[PDB]
Amino acid sequence: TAQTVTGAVAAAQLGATLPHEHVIFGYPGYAGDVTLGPFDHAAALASCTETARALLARGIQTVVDATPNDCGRNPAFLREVSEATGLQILCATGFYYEGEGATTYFKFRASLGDAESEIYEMMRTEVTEGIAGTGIRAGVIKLASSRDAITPYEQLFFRAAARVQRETGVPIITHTQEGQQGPQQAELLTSLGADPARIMIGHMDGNTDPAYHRETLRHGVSIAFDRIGLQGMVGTPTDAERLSVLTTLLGEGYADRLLLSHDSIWHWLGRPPAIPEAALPAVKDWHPLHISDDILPDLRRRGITEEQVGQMTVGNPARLFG
Amino acid sequence: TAQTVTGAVAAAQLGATLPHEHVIFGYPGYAGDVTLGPFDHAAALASCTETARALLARGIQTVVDATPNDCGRNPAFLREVSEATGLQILCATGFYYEGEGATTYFKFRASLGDAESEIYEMMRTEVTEGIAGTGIRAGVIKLASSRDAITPYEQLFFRAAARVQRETGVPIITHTQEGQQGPQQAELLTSLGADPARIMIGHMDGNTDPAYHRETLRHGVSIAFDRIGLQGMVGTPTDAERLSVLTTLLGEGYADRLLLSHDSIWHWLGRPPAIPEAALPAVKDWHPLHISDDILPDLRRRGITEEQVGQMTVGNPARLFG
Ligand SMILES: [Zn+2]
Ligand SMILES: [Zn+2]
Ligand SMILES: [Zn+2]
Ligand SMILES: [Zn+2]
Repeated sequence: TAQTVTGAVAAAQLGATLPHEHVIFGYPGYAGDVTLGPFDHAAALASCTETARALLARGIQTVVDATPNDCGRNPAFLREVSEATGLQILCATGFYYEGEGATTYFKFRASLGDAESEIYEMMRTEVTEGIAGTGIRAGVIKLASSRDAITPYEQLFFRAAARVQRETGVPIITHTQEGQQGPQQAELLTSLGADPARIMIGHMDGNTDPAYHRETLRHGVSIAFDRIGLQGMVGTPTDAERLSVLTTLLGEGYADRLLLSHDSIWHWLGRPPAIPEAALPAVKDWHPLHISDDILPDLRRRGITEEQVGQMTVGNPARLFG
Repeated sequence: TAQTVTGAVAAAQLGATLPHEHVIFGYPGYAGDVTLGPFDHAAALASCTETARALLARGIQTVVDATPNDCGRNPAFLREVSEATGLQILCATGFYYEGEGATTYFKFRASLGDAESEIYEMMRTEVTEGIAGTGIRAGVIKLASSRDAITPYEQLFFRAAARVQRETGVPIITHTQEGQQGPQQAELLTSLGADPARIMIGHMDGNTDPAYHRETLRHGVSIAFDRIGLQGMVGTPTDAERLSVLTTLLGEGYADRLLLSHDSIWHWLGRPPAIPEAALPAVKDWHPLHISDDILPDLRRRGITEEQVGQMTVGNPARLFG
């Protein structure tokens, strides 16, 4: 049973799923720019429902919204987008990595007490009871680490998460910064007793060395090439490079542990970002319709079977989030 | 004319003022802990109005709320507390220092464009038009720097502020981290054309070397001993030490450029902080009634005249914020 923003749905009902996307997203601090960067709800609702309908048209029935608690997460809004289109959306519980999250609060709590237990309580409540007194439960726990290490701050969340996972069985999806720490996250979470069949190490497409992936897959966890379409930003590689590594892994029988997504942001919070035309190519295909329209057909063209595509897009998510 | 959350008030109406306090405050990230750390509005309103009334009983008619945009600032709430008690409250516009603020957003904007102009637009609008479409205007601009330097991130705000100051005349109050950068802030703001008679370098009581203060006062700016009562936390000195430096400066005729406050937080956002009894003495007198009840009477006992006390508590704020 997967927990979505509109209630629990049987794993069989999940269908084709995009395991890591962002309906709305805001970098910490966006709320302080509310005067000139307010949230136009009607505009957002219209834009997001349109994208939701575009996904449903492509066979995608479920989206896992990976937005951390400190990056604009809004379950009520997600629920609104879901009830208006029929698109199933799971939301998360967790904080972003130390490098970009709103870290002051829990760094403070950690100095005056047991932040881990507090973080554990938050996650447990949001997963089993609800978020902000809305009854909307998180369907996944979101974890994130920095590029050079899983910082002590971040480890507070990893430890709390592993515990909620053991006692709830809820799935865990993560963020790896600039193609590193995938093996470490997997090692850390599994050593803490977390179920490797309910863990998805994200942004693994950020590294182009298959050895890095296999070394992460060794832990039994699933890995996600979830920034397909984002070619150039934040150090990411090109899709050509992503598919090269992905086909190699598929050729080594890893289909059952590979997932695909875009890490797209349907509607930004704060003032709309100014995209310099020099970065236009890098974000050209960075939208939720890219995998369906270009990627899957391309994989088939290069030899990937329909069974493997079904495995990555339906089989894997049904098991990981169902 | 001073701009408060309930409208403009003549400088003569300001009266005894606490130039740096926090009705509500939350460390960035507190919003992500909304499930277990929600804002109990009625409780907050009751507690804050009670403190407001306690201040009015002591002759204090005005409070300058220094809460940055990214630390829980809520003008509507402040307005509510003001209309319910008659206590005049000015609110601010600005972001916290890089060390503890929600810096991700504007650091991002600064990489894709001219963050300074954007920060300038925000401040200008909030000071001259209103905040979040409420009509409530900021009566002061809040600036903050780190301990080892005024970082490039922070300088974006200093530059934008100096510009709004020149064209609006609005006052500027600041945050200095761990007793440093006072001279630099004053130097920087004055070199940018900002009116030194409308600048108040805060947390100057964080340094116990009078040379440091005089060296800051050289710029014609006013300085605030605004953490009176906080003895031990975040590196702060004891009040005995604060008053030693303060009496020395008063003995050197600086009364017209010295202000007093507590940097208190009436109601915390997020889960109530857990105060280890070991820190009980350090925060014992860290509340808004400390200066009125213990400090001013003590100054008088040690030779400070009533004229000087009136200068610091009424004369100075009328000029700086009026
Ligand atoms: Zn991520
Ligand atoms: Zn993401
Ligand atoms: Zn401060
Ligand atoms: Zn303060």
